[PDB]
Amino acid sequence: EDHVIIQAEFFMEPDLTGEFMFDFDGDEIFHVDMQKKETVWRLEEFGKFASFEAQGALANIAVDKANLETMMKRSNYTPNTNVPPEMTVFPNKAVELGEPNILICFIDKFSPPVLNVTWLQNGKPVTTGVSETVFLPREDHLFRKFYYLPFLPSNEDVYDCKVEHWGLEEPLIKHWEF
Amino acid sequence: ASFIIRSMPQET
Amino acid sequence: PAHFLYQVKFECQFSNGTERVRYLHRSIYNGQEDVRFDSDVGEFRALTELGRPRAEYWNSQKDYLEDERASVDTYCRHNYGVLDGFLVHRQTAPTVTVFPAKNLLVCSVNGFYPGPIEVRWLRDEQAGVVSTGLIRNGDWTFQMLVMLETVPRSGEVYTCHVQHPSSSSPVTVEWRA
Repeated sequence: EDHVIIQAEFFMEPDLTGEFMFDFDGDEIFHVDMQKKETVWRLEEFGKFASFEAQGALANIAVDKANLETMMKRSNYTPNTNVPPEMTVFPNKAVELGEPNILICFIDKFSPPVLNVTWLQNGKPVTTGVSETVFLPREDHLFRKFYYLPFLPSNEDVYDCKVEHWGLEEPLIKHWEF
Repeated sequence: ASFIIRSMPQET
Repeated sequence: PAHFLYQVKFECQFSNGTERVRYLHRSIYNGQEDVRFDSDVGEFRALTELGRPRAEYWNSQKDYLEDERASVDTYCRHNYGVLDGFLVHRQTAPTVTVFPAKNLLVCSVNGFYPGPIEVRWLRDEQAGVVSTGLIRNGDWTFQMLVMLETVPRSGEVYTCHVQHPSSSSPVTVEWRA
């Protein structure tokens, strides 16, 4: 079929985190921030073409929570099975030395939706203009998330994306250079 | 131009 | 160590505009679909035992059932209306550039949306051509690394050709040997 519009919510205990997002043909439209209780368009431009009062999603999320407590009691506190992710580090544009680019770390086919992702420059942790998508939904109910390191091609310069998912024995780490 | 949401109800 | 997870996912599938609209409500506990309302069925179906009571109870809720039955209109058709206005027909043309690897040349289509594309090589062929496939960059752009092995034959031209529905006119980029 031609197009898809997924409204994906989740709640998880005891980390007590929510996500409420809208997807289209695989890319996020917007999501609601639980802390700032505000709509957050994936691209700023979408704010111009539509709106969504965030209080509806926090209503829903708070109904998701109660339903979690119920299913746990009903399921005899059987935990979620941790499925660990696969990973890809790759440049956003083609690489040309001295010209700004973005390094994408894409984390795929994992559950549950918790990640400790750490971007690394020549072995030194690095955070400058770092961004990440929300946890994106999949048809098998596992997840994917996108991490972005704004960076400058360099030849003599290696970047590592490390993830401390507790579906892993040891950190998963993928390198990239010129 | 407004997106509209479906809501779940609860379980006793 | 003991995490417990619950996913609600409301799905609208559209074909041929909005003359084919499928609604899917799914309740997913620890990654297993338990109960699902599907518009083409018209009622909740318990996928696992854990559902029965809810599906039973929800189909008994005559008022909510009509809400769900009607969602292909009030929810799907509506939300698609709003999308048609910017998202649905979003095009963004690629940024096609060629170079050697690590002979083996690499046609690098970048920044294109939506995904569907036709990348090809020529010697002014099929064999020697290796693609990554379509790659979500998560910013509503795709890329694709279509590479091609080649003996560096003297004064021969390799053209990488890219017809995407962004601009009717095909982008093409050359590399002389």
